[PDB]
Amino acid sequence: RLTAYERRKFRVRNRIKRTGRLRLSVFRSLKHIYAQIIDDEKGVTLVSASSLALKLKGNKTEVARQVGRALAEKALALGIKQVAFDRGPYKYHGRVKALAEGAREGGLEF
Amino acid sequence: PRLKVKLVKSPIGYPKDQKAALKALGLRRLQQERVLEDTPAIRGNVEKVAHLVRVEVVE
Amino acid sequence: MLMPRRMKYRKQQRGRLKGATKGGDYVAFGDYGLVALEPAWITAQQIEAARVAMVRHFRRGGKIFIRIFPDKPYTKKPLEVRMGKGKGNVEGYVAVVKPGRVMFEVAGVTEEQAMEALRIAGHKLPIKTKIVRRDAYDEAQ
Amino acid sequence: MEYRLKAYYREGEKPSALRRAGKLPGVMYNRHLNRKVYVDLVEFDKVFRQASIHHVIVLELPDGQSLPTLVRQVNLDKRRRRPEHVDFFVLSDEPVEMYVPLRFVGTPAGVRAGGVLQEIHRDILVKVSPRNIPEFIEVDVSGLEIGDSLHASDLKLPPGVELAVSPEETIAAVVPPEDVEKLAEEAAAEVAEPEVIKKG
Amino acid sequence: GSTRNGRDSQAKRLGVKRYEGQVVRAGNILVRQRGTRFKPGKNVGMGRDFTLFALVDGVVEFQDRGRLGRYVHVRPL
RNA sequence: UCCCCCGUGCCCAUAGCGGCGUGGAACCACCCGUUCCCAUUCCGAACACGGAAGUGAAACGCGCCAGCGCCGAUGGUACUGGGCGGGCGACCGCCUGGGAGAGUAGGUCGGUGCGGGGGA
RNA sequence: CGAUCAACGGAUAAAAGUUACCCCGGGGAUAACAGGCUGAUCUCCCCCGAGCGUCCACAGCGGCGGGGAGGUUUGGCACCUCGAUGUCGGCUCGUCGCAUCCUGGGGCUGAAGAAGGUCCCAAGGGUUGGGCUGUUCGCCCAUUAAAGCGGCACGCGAGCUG
RNA sequence: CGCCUCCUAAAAGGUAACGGAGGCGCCCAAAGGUCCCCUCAGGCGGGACGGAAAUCCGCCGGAGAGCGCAAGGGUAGAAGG
RNA sequence: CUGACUGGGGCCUGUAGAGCACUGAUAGGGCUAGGGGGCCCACCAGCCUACCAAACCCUGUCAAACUCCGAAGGGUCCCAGGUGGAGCCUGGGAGUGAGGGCGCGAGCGAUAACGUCCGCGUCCGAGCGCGGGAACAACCGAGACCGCCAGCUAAGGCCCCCAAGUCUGGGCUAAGUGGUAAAGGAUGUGGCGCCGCGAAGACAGCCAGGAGGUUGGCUUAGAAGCAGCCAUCCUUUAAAGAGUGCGUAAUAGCUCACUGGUCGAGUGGCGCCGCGCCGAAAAUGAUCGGGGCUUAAGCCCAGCGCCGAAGCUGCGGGUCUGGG
Ligand SMILES: [Mg+2]
Ligand SMILES: [Mg+2]
Ligand SMILES: [Mg+2]
Ligand SMILES: [Mg+2]
Ligand SMILES: [Mg+2]
Ligand SMILES: [Mg+2]
Ligand SMILES: [Mg+2]
Ligand SMILES: [Mg+2]
Ligand SMILES: [Mg+2]
Ligand SMILES: [Mg+2]
Ligand SMILES: [Mg+2]
Ligand SMILES: [Mg+2]
Ligand SMILES: [Mg+2]
Ligand SMILES: [Mg+2]
Ligand SMILES: [Mg+2]
Ligand SMILES: [Mg+2]
Ligand SMILES: [Mg+2]
Ligand SMILES: [Mg+2]
Ligand SMILES: [Mg+2]
Ligand SMILES: [Mg+2]
Ligand SMILES: [Mg+2]
Ligand SMILES: [Mg+2]
Ligand SMILES: [Mg+2]
Ligand SMILES: [Mg+2]
Ligand SMILES: [Mg+2]
Ligand SMILES: [Mg+2]
Ligand SMILES: [Mg+2]
Ligand SMILES: [Mg+2]
Ligand SMILES: [Mg+2]
Ligand SMILES: [Mg+2]
Ligand SMILES: [Mg+2]
Ligand SMILES: [Mg+2]
Ligand SMILES: [Mg+2]
Ligand SMILES: [Mg+2]
Ligand SMILES: [Mg+2]
Ligand SMILES: [Mg+2]
Ligand SMILES: [Mg+2]
Ligand SMILES: [Mg+2]
Ligand SMILES: [Mg+2]
Ligand SMILES: [Mg+2]
Ligand SMILES: [Mg+2]
Ligand SMILES: [Mg+2]
Ligand SMILES: [Mg+2]
Ligand SMILES: [Mg+2]
Ligand SMILES: [Mg+2]
Ligand SMILES: [Mg+2]
Ligand SMILES: [Mg+2]
Ligand SMILES: [Mg+2]
Ligand SMILES: [Mg+2]
Ligand SMILES: [Mg+2]
Ligand SMILES: [Mg+2]
Ligand SMILES: [Mg+2]
Ligand SMILES: [Mg+2]
Ligand SMILES: [Mg+2]
Ligand SMILES: [Mg+2]
Ligand SMILES: [Mg+2]
Ligand SMILES: [Mg+2]
Ligand SMILES: [Mg+2]
Ligand SMILES: [Mg+2]
Ligand SMILES: [Mg+2]
Ligand SMILES: [Mg+2]
Ligand SMILES: [Mg+2]
Ligand SMILES: [Mg+2]
Ligand SMILES: [Mg+2]
Ligand SMILES: [Mg+2]
Ligand SMILES: [Mg+2]
Ligand SMILES: [Mg+2]
Ligand SMILES: [Mg+2]
Ligand SMILES: [Mg+2]
Ligand SMILES: [Mg+2]
Ligand SMILES: [Mg+2]
Ligand SMILES: [Mg+2]
Ligand SMILES: [Mg+2]
Ligand SMILES: [Mg+2]
Ligand SMILES: [Mg+2]
Ligand SMILES: [Mg+2]
Ligand SMILES: [Mg+2]
Ligand SMILES: [Mg+2]
Ligand SMILES: [Mg+2]
Ligand SMILES: [Mg+2]
Ligand SMILES: [Mg+2]
Ligand SMILES: [Mg+2]
Ligand SMILES: [Mg+2]
Ligand SMILES: [Mg+2]
Ligand SMILES: [Mg+2]
Ligand SMILES: [Mg+2]
Ligand SMILES: [Mg+2]
Ligand SMILES: [Mg+2]
Ligand SMILES: [Mg+2]
Ligand SMILES: [Mg+2]
Ligand SMILES: [Mg+2]
Ligand SMILES: [Mg+2]
Ligand SMILES: [Mg+2]
Ligand SMILES: [Mg+2]
Ligand SMILES: [Mg+2]
Ligand SMILES: [Mg+2]
Ligand SMILES: [Mg+2]
Ligand SMILES: [Mg+2]
Ligand SMILES: [Mg+2]
Ligand SMILES: [Mg+2]
Ligand SMILES: [Mg+2]
Ligand SMILES: [Mg+2]
Ligand SMILES: [Mg+2]
Ligand SMILES: [Mg+2]
Ligand SMILES: [Mg+2]
Ligand SMILES: [Mg+2]
Ligand SMILES: [Mg+2]
Ligand SMILES: [Mg+2]
Ligand SMILES: [Mg+2]
Ligand SMILES: [Mg+2]
Ligand SMILES: [Mg+2]
Ligand SMILES: [Mg+2]
Ligand SMILES: [Mg+2]
Ligand SMILES: [Mg+2]
Ligand SMILES: [Mg+2]
Ligand SMILES: [Mg+2]
Ligand SMILES: [Mg+2]
Ligand SMILES: [Mg+2]
Ligand SMILES: [Mg+2]
Ligand SMILES: [Mg+2]
Ligand SMILES: [Mg+2]
Ligand SMILES: [Mg+2]
Ligand SMILES: [Mg+2]
Ligand SMILES: [Mg+2]
Ligand SMILES: [Mg+2]
Ligand SMILES: [Mg+2]
Ligand SMILES: [Mg+2]
Ligand SMILES: [Mg+2]
Ligand SMILES: [Mg+2]
Ligand SMILES: [Mg+2]
Ligand SMILES: [Mg+2]
Ligand SMILES: [Mg+2]
Ligand SMILES: [Mg+2]
Ligand SMILES: [Mg+2]
Ligand SMILES: [Mg+2]
Ligand SMILES: [Mg+2]
Ligand SMILES: [Mg+2]
Ligand SMILES: [Mg+2]
Ligand SMILES: [Mg+2]
Ligand SMILES: [Mg+2]
Ligand SMILES: [Mg+2]
Ligand SMILES: [Mg+2]
Ligand SMILES: [Mg+2]
Ligand SMILES: [Mg+2]
Ligand SMILES: [Mg+2]
Ligand SMILES: [Mg+2]
Ligand SMILES: [Mg+2]
Ligand SMILES: [Mg+2]
Ligand SMILES: [Mg+2]
Ligand SMILES: [Mg+2]
Ligand SMILES: [Mg+2]
Ligand SMILES: [Mg+2]
Ligand SMILES: [Mg+2]
Ligand SMILES: [Mg+2]
Ligand SMILES: [Mg+2]
Ligand SMILES: [Mg+2]
Ligand SMILES: [Mg+2]
Ligand SMILES: [Mg+2]
Ligand SMILES: [Mg+2]
Ligand SMILES: [Mg+2]
Ligand SMILES: [Mg+2]
Ligand SMILES: [Mg+2]
Ligand SMILES: [Mg+2]
Ligand SMILES: [Mg+2]
Ligand SMILES: [Mg+2]
Ligand SMILES: [Mg+2]
Ligand SMILES: [Mg+2]
Ligand SMILES: [Mg+2]
Ligand SMILES: [Mg+2]
Ligand SMILES: [Mg+2]
Ligand SMILES: [Mg+2]
Ligand SMILES: [Mg+2]
Ligand SMILES: [Mg+2]
Ligand SMILES: [Mg+2]
Ligand SMILES: [Mg+2]
Ligand SMILES: [Mg+2]
Ligand SMILES: [Mg+2]
Ligand SMILES: [Mg+2]
Ligand SMILES: [Mg+2]
Ligand SMILES: [Mg+2]
Ligand SMILES: [Mg+2]
Ligand SMILES: [Mg+2]
Ligand SMILES: [Mg+2]
Ligand SMILES: [Mg+2]
Ligand SMILES: [Mg+2]
Ligand SMILES: [Mg+2]
Ligand SMILES: [Mg+2]
Ligand SMILES: [Mg+2]
Ligand SMILES: [Mg+2]
Ligand SMILES: [Mg+2]
Ligand SMILES: [Mg+2]
Ligand SMILES: [Mg+2]
Ligand SMILES: [Mg+2]
Ligand SMILES: [Mg+2]
Ligand SMILES: [Mg+2]
Ligand SMILES: [Mg+2]
Ligand SMILES: [Mg+2]
Ligand SMILES: [Mg+2]
Ligand SMILES: [Mg+2]
Ligand SMILES: [Mg+2]
Ligand SMILES: [Mg+2]
Ligand SMILES: [Mg+2]
Ligand SMILES: [Mg+2]
Ligand SMILES: [Mg+2]
Ligand SMILES: [Mg+2]
Ligand SMILES: [Mg+2]
Ligand SMILES: [Mg+2]
Ligand SMILES: [Mg+2]
Ligand SMILES: [Mg+2]
Ligand SMILES: [Mg+2]
Ligand SMILES: [Mg+2]
Ligand SMILES: [Mg+2]
Ligand SMILES: [Mg+2]
Ligand SMILES: [Mg+2]
Ligand SMILES: [Mg+2]
Ligand SMILES: [Mg+2]
Ligand SMILES: [Mg+2]
Ligand SMILES: [Mg+2]
Ligand SMILES: [Mg+2]
Ligand SMILES: [Mg+2]
Ligand SMILES: [Mg+2]
Ligand SMILES: [Mg+2]
Ligand SMILES: [Mg+2]
Ligand SMILES: [Mg+2]
Ligand SMILES: [Mg+2]
Ligand SMILES: [Mg+2]
Ligand SMILES: [Mg+2]
Ligand SMILES: [Mg+2]
Ligand SMILES: [Mg+2]
Ligand SMILES: [Mg+2]
Ligand SMILES: [Mg+2]
Ligand SMILES: [Mg+2]
Ligand SMILES: [Mg+2]
Ligand SMILES: [Mg+2]
Ligand SMILES: [Mg+2]
Ligand SMILES: [Mg+2]
Ligand SMILES: [Mg+2]
Ligand SMILES: [Mg+2]
Ligand SMILES: [Mg+2]
Ligand SMILES: [Mg+2]
Ligand SMILES: [Mg+2]
Ligand SMILES: [Mg+2]
Ligand SMILES: [Mg+2]
Ligand SMILES: [Mg+2]
Ligand SMILES: [Mg+2]
Ligand SMILES: [Mg+2]
Ligand SMILES: [Mg+2]
Ligand SMILES: [Mg+2]
Ligand SMILES: [Mg+2]
Ligand SMILES: [Mg+2]
Ligand SMILES: [Mg+2]
Ligand SMILES: [Mg+2]
Ligand SMILES: [Mg+2]
Ligand SMILES: [Mg+2]
Ligand SMILES: [Mg+2]
Ligand SMILES: [Mg+2]
Ligand SMILES: [Mg+2]
Ligand SMILES: [Mg+2]
Ligand SMILES: [Mg+2]
Ligand SMILES: [Mg+2]
Ligand SMILES: [Mg+2]
Repeated sequence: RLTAYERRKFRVRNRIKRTGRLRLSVFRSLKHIYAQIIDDEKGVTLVSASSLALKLKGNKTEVARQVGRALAEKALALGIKQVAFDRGPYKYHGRVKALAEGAREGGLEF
Repeated sequence: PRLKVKLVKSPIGYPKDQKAALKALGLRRLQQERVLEDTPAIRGNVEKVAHLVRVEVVE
Repeated sequence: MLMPRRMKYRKQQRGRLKGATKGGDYVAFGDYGLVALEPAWITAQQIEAARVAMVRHFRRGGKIFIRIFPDKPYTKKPLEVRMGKGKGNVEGYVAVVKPGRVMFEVAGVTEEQAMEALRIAGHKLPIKTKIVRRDAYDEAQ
Repeated sequence: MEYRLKAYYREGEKPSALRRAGKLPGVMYNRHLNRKVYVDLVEFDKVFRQASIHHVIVLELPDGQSLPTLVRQVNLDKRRRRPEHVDFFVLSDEPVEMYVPLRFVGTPAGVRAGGVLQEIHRDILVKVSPRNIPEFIEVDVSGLEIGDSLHASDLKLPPGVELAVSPEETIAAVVPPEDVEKLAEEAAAEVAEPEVIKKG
Repeated sequence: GSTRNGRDSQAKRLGVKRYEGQVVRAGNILVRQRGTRFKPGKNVGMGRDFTLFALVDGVVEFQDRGRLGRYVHVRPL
């Protein structure tokens, strides 16, 4: 028995599966936001970044901008430029969007 | 491991694939014998028409 | 007699009478049972005779248990026509029976009355018949 | 109450060959072991026609093993009505589901009117240890008219047994009997021709 | 008395044209089907009528994923 | 490189249902708000956002219970490739090899990959 | 862009029938006659016995149902004959199978006896004259020991008949 | 009498009968394309007129829904709305 | 060497069988709306349902167009084997596109066709050439270059017609079954089991008894043991059912079973298998091909030879191709 949350997390990532690119995995809790990039072929995560693990304090919008600006640097240090953005069940707005601008201003290509 | 093959019956009236196996083994006349090396690639041939043929084991 | 009230199709092919019966080979209803031997299509027009004669022999008591069913529709063309012009019209509903089938089971009736009651069906049915008592082998499966 | 038999092992024989010679092939097993055996038919039918799965049958191997066993299944020949295979369970102190026969005592009321007593389950599936085995289960059917339903929830059980099926199963019933005057009205009407399902 | 039957459609030659381990070229058709009896895997191109063709020049291999349906993979040698 | 824990893949019910217990420090989840962004074919339900006092009651995670479901041999048997016979027929036997399905014995209240938090 | 060119791979943009006045080239590839194979149908026979038969399952009877022979009915397939195998009925000539109409020998009888219903063995002879109509059939007329059913290209036109 | 679907069809393709069965010679200006959003039919219990069945809600609930039209194939982790 | 074909290997698959998980079928059973009927109201339900029975469940079943499962096989590719009137690119020259019998599956037919239409194979066609099979294109054996008055076998035969055993060993049949068939009927008979009854004397024959309530009852007109049934219980017993058949208008009666004796050892009834009987009547004269065979000259099992084909070897040589 599935729900609308699991269906919305399923359908957009199903759309991303045809891309084959490095997926920007988003997990948004009430307190923090977490993002680690995985290779869908071999099932190996490249690098991780979040707000809790980076010891952030307050508003998750600007905080999400910060975790993007902190995530993209290691990607430019490992040679990852072309990427995609998966939103999962969350809508592309607010916290997650500010995180996306955090990555795009961080130097990624999406 | 070698096998001396001796034909016992004539191939008249039998299906065509069996005739093609007899041609793969090189049987154009009756009662003709031939000592062939024992490998499953040749044994599987004789297994098909074994009822028309006889086989002797040598060396 | 017996005939289904509704069917998906009115016509069927003849199939093949090969093999033995896949089910209904052991008695599970009554004290005694009747096992058929020869393969045949069993019409309800053939079943009604054995049934009616047996209940006319009981005249009360006992229970008739039919374990087969006429699911095979039988066809035939009109008289004096040529081959073709469609398939013959369906005029009956028969049942496929092969060696090993136990068509009829009976209980509430003692051995002798069961014997003659099962003896009438031997003649009123085309296939060879054999009378059985439900023993441990029929009880086991 | 308890029965015994003698058996021998078999390794490289054709089951059709032994079965023609009169030696029914078989394989005995439980969760701990597994072996191929064979048992003669002329010594099998006599014992099996009495205690099929309701009583215990201990087998004796050629080496001298005495194993209390119970036949789990019998594969009958679909043509000759003669058993072509048998399964033998190997018992222990562990409880397991088995079958037990039902003895129906008492003269029913509906029978006195010439009725018919149908017995759905002369055997019942009940989990119990081999040491707590009763030989059968007594049930009073003297209060059966034409006609009321009897089920498995009415069972009285000797201590130590566990019913393995749902109590809603009907184990017996009383059915309307045949009649000559029913055949006259049985043909007094015509049933409708099969109404086909309209395709499309 | 006459006939109302005898009408039918031509066969569509339905099936798979390339099996496991075979040599293919870019554009060679692999599978023909109705609906989704197969699902495209790696380098498995598919059109509108469910025709599966070779996306690249490679070797064919099949797998069954159970609940997700059977998939095909065309490997670079 | 050991425990628990947050994502995320794979195997595709041996992974579900049901019932019982259990954990809030971190986490996670409910939660406190509806001004802001957004939202409701009505509704801050969900979705969205800002927070942190309360809270394991739910859900989820971790474990027991095999009621149900799932998985499933050993055989023998069914069928049949090849090779043969019988029977007027319907169809039936034998040799060689392959060998089901159903049932029976029992096995299942998951396994694992990487990256991450704390613990050791 | 003009398609019931819907016979849809579509002759031309223009097209029904009649032929006992018929012709040519063909077919046993292909109906009608005949044999053949089948026995669907028709004829005859046997199974089981509910019941009728006052009583009495069978003296004769035999619901519902079942197993077969014969190749005499209509049909099925179109196998040799269309460089022909003359089609129904009648005349004539016989011979043949008994599922026997009469005659002979019989069991059973609801057989007092006569006469008779049913079943058994048996083809040796017999199996009448006529009106009707083309009739085969069949109703009728006076009889009868009885006025039988079928086979032989529904025998028989290189014998007539027409 | 052209075309489609079922099986006959003998586990590739294919396979004929005057064999057994239904459909077509249209439609959609969105019922096409792309983003986002969402899950049914059906059973238990409740409820204005008002319901076996109108709509909504509570529990169960894998496709038994539905997708212009016959059929199969396919299918909600959408193709459906 | 790329071919028919063989082995390893992975993939493609859904018919036989199999089963209820969907769609349908579904006899009986359990539950329960619903009604129909019926007690009981117009006063509105209630209760009983040996009534058909929705939904749901159980026991047991069915399907070419149903499938929770699913091979033997089929195909294709990879590689190995494998060299043959095998394979392939291009060029020229055709013939056929009336098939037929059979085998396996299916339909159409009527579980008919010397019937037809389909997929696979063989064969006849084109091998009416050869041995069998009595002769008979397609059933079995076997592909003829021809020349030997040599040899070995296949099918099939080995009593004579006619070459080879009236050859051995066991067992079967008594019907000339063999040498055309059925459902069915049977003191036919042979091979394996199962049993009981019977010297706590059976079966066969020979000697007594075989009774009462009760002409019982639902009961209608007679139903006295001897018509159906919703009764079969008992008494006295060595033994006796409230009656096996025969018998009556009911009766009456005889008798079966039965218990006892009489004679002193086997008897009779169920279930499997071999081979036989009746079932079995048609048209020119008979019949297994014949003559004729009964410890076979038949059926079954089981052995050692021989006969015998244009099939294979020796030997005599033609010709196409290949190595020299
Ligand atoms: Mg699921
Ligand atoms: Mg940098
Ligand atoms: Mg690129
Ligand atoms: Mg030799
Ligand atoms: Mg041959
Ligand atoms: Mg092949
Ligand atoms: Mg083949
Ligand atoms: Mg060849
Ligand atoms: Mg050659
Ligand atoms: Mg060699
Ligand atoms: Mg090998
Ligand atoms: Mg091998
Ligand atoms: Mg080997
Ligand atoms: Mg092979
Ligand atoms: Mg070998
Ligand atoms: Mg062999
Ligand atoms: Mg009726
Ligand atoms: Mg059957
Ligand atoms: Mg079953
Ligand atoms: Mg029939
Ligand atoms: Mg019939
Ligand atoms: Mg009728
Ligand atoms: Mg009939
Ligand atoms: Mg008519
Ligand atoms: Mg008529
Ligand atoms: Mg006509
Ligand atoms: Mg009718
Ligand atoms: Mg009829
Ligand atoms: Mg009929
Ligand atoms: Mg009918
Ligand atoms: Mg009883
Ligand atoms: Mg008894
Ligand atoms: Mg018999
Ligand atoms: Mg028996
Ligand atoms: Mg045997
Ligand atoms: Mg034996
Ligand atoms: Mg238990
Ligand atoms: Mg009445
Ligand atoms: Mg009734
Ligand atoms: Mg009435
Ligand atoms: Mg009637
Ligand atoms: Mg009436
Ligand atoms: Mg009436
Ligand atoms: Mg009715
Ligand atoms: Mg009426
Ligand atoms: Mg009528
Ligand atoms: Mg009708
Ligand atoms: Mg009608
Ligand atoms: Mg209609
Ligand atoms: Mg309508
Ligand atoms: Mg409608
Ligand atoms: Mg019609
Ligand atoms: Mg008509
Ligand atoms: Mg009309
Ligand atoms: Mg039409
Ligand atoms: Mg019409
Ligand atoms: Mg119409
Ligand atoms: Mg119609
Ligand atoms: Mg088709
Ligand atoms: Mg096409
Ligand atoms: Mg795999
Ligand atoms: Mg797998
Ligand atoms: Mg899926
Ligand atoms: Mg891989
Ligand atoms: Mg690999
Ligand atoms: Mg390499
Ligand atoms: Mg460390
Ligand atoms: Mg540890
Ligand atoms: Mg993997
Ligand atoms: Mg495990
Ligand atoms: Mg489940
Ligand atoms: Mg809990
Ligand atoms: Mg249950
Ligand atoms: Mg499994
Ligand atoms: Mg093969
Ligand atoms: Mg026989
Ligand atoms: Mg014949
Ligand atoms: Mg038959
Ligand atoms: Mg193999
Ligand atoms: Mg089950
Ligand atoms: Mg365990
Ligand atoms: Mg998990
Ligand atoms: Mg696992
Ligand atoms: Mg894991
Ligand atoms: Mg750590
Ligand atoms: Mg116009
Ligand atoms: Mg026009
Ligand atoms: Mg025109
Ligand atoms: Mg025209
Ligand atoms: Mg028209
Ligand atoms: Mg026109
Ligand atoms: Mg024109
Ligand atoms: Mg006109
Ligand atoms: Mg016109
Ligand atoms: Mg006209
Ligand atoms: Mg005129
Ligand atoms: Mg005229
Ligand atoms: Mg005319
Ligand atoms: Mg003139
Ligand atoms: Mg003229
Ligand atoms: Mg002229
Ligand atoms: Mg002319
Ligand atoms: Mg014509
Ligand atoms: Mg005509
Ligand atoms: Mg014609
Ligand atoms: Mg005319
Ligand atoms: Mg005419
Ligand atoms: Mg005609
Ligand atoms: Mg004719
Ligand atoms: Mg004749
Ligand atoms: Mg004729
Ligand atoms: Mg004939
Ligand atoms: Mg006949
Ligand atoms: Mg005949
Ligand atoms: Mg008669
Ligand atoms: Mg009577
Ligand atoms: Mg009477
Ligand atoms: Mg009379
Ligand atoms: Mg009669
Ligand atoms: Mg009547
Ligand atoms: Mg009749
Ligand atoms: Mg009749
Ligand atoms: Mg009849
Ligand atoms: Mg008949
Ligand atoms: Mg008949
Ligand atoms: Mg005849
Ligand atoms: Mg006549
Ligand atoms: Mg006539
Ligand atoms: Mg007439
Ligand atoms: Mg007529
Ligand atoms: Mg005619
Ligand atoms: Mg023809
Ligand atoms: Mg001439
Ligand atoms: Mg003429
Ligand atoms: Mg003339
Ligand atoms: Mg004429
Ligand atoms: Mg005429
Ligand atoms: Mg005429
Ligand atoms: Mg005249
Ligand atoms: Mg004259
Ligand atoms: Mg005359
Ligand atoms: Mg005469
Ligand atoms: Mg005669
Ligand atoms: Mg007569
Ligand atoms: Mg007479
Ligand atoms: Mg006389
Ligand atoms: Mg007399
Ligand atoms: Mg007289
Ligand atoms: Mg009369
Ligand atoms: Mg005469
Ligand atoms: Mg005569
Ligand atoms: Mg004479
Ligand atoms: Mg004379
Ligand atoms: Mg004469
Ligand atoms: Mg005369
Ligand atoms: Mg005369
Ligand atoms: Mg005269
Ligand atoms: Mg006439
Ligand atoms: Mg005449
Ligand atoms: Mg005359
Ligand atoms: Mg007339
Ligand atoms: Mg008159
Ligand atoms: Mg008059
Ligand atoms: Mg007058
Ligand atoms: Mg007169
Ligand atoms: Mg006269
Ligand atoms: Mg005459
Ligand atoms: Mg005629
Ligand atoms: Mg004439
Ligand atoms: Mg004239
Ligand atoms: Mg004239
Ligand atoms: Mg055409
Ligand atoms: Mg198909
Ligand atoms: Mg292909
Ligand atoms: Mg091709
Ligand atoms: Mg083809
Ligand atoms: Mg054709
Ligand atoms: Mg139109
Ligand atoms: Mg649409
Ligand atoms: Mg809903
Ligand atoms: Mg449609
Ligand atoms: Mg559809
Ligand atoms: Mg998906
Ligand atoms: Mg190659
Ligand atoms: Mg080929
Ligand atoms: Mg070829
Ligand atoms: Mg190959
Ligand atoms: Mg290899
Ligand atoms: Mg492997
Ligand atoms: Mg019904
Ligand atoms: Mg009534
Ligand atoms: Mg269920
Ligand atoms: Mg397998
Ligand atoms: Mg293979
Ligand atoms: Mg092939
Ligand atoms: Mg291919
Ligand atoms: Mg490889
Ligand atoms: Mg390679
Ligand atoms: Mg080589
Ligand atoms: Mg060479
Ligand atoms: Mg070469
Ligand atoms: Mg060459
Ligand atoms: Mg050539
Ligand atoms: Mg060439
Ligand atoms: Mg090529
Ligand atoms: Mg050139
Ligand atoms: Mg060329
Ligand atoms: Mg050409
Ligand atoms: Mg033609
Ligand atoms: Mg033709
Ligand atoms: Mg052909
Ligand atoms: Mg042909
Ligand atoms: Mg045929
Ligand atoms: Mg053969
Ligand atoms: Mg074959
Ligand atoms: Mg008929
Ligand atoms: Mg048939
Ligand atoms: Mg015939
Ligand atoms: Mg036939
Ligand atoms: Mg035919
Ligand atoms: Mg063909
Ligand atoms: Mg084949
Ligand atoms: Mg040839
Ligand atoms: Mg010849
Ligand atoms: Mg012959
Ligand atoms: Mg002959
Ligand atoms: Mg034959
Ligand atoms: Mg012949
Ligand atoms: Mg000389
Ligand atoms: Mg030879
Ligand atoms: Mg001879
Ligand atoms: Mg001679
Ligand atoms: Mg000679
Ligand atoms: Mg005879
Ligand atoms: Mg004859
Ligand atoms: Mg005959
Ligand atoms: Mg014979
Ligand atoms: Mg026979
Ligand atoms: Mg008998
Ligand atoms: Mg005394
Ligand atoms: Mg005394
Ligand atoms: Mg024997
Ligand atoms: Mg026999
Ligand atoms: Mg016989
Ligand atoms: Mg005779
Ligand atoms: Mg005769
Ligand atoms: Mg005689
Ligand atoms: Mg004669
Ligand atoms: Mg004769
Ligand atoms: Mg002779
Ligand atoms: Mg024998
Ligand atoms: Mg011998
Ligand atoms: Mg000697
Ligand atoms: Mg020579
Ligand atoms: Mg030569
Ligand atoms: Mg020498
Ligand atoms: Mg020379
Ligand atoms: Mg020279
Ligand atoms: Mg050359
Ligand atoms: Mg060379
Ligand atoms: Mg040299």
